[PDB]
Amino acid sequence: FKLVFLGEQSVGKTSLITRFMYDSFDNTYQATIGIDFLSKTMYLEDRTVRLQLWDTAGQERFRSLIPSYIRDSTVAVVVYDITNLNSFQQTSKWIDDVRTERGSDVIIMLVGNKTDLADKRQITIEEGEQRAKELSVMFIETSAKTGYNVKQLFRRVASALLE
Ligand SMILES: Nc1nc2c(ncn2[C@@H]2O[C@H](COP(=O)(O)OP(=O)(O)O)[C@@H](O)[C@H]2O)c(=O)[nH]1
Ligand SMILES: [Mg+2]
Repeated sequence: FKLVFLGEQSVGKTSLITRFMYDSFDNTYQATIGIDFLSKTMYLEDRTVRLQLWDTAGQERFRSLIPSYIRDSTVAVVVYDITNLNSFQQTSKWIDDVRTERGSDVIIMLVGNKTDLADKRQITIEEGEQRAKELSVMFIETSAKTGYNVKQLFRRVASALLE
């Protein structure tokens, strides 16, 4: 169970990890490409599974190494920001990367984060669901700030691993 978070800078990759792990949320920045992995044991389907969470850098000068991390990861979490059109379009790039340096022997979860910022939404939930189905990957919308669906994200991907 190795989960790698991918997506453009500031979609909220770290916040989602931080939310799931310590159930907290900080609104300041963390330019991330440092101190690289977190672990946690979680309950599900009558058992326990320990997950390994990998946090990566979406902003450029640091995508030269990411490939390896993707290659030996069992789950790729591709995140975008529902209020940022560019972050959504770029998910094709990240998804392309995963399959290219990993085959089809992988589980991919597309995540539309920051649902709390409704008055700034640029991508509807239907458009996200439709894109996930067209590319044959999983989909879920979240909010690291409110905690919305954060646990459902991990339970679902974890469930996908056991199945
Ligand atoms: N409103 C809102 N802000 C968020 C959410 N998740 C992250 N952020 C904010 O977006 C900025 C970037 O988040 P960060 O986790 O560093 O993004 P990363 O670069 O993808 O890891 C920070 O200022 C966060 O506080 C969310 O669900 N809702
Ligand atoms: Mg980060």
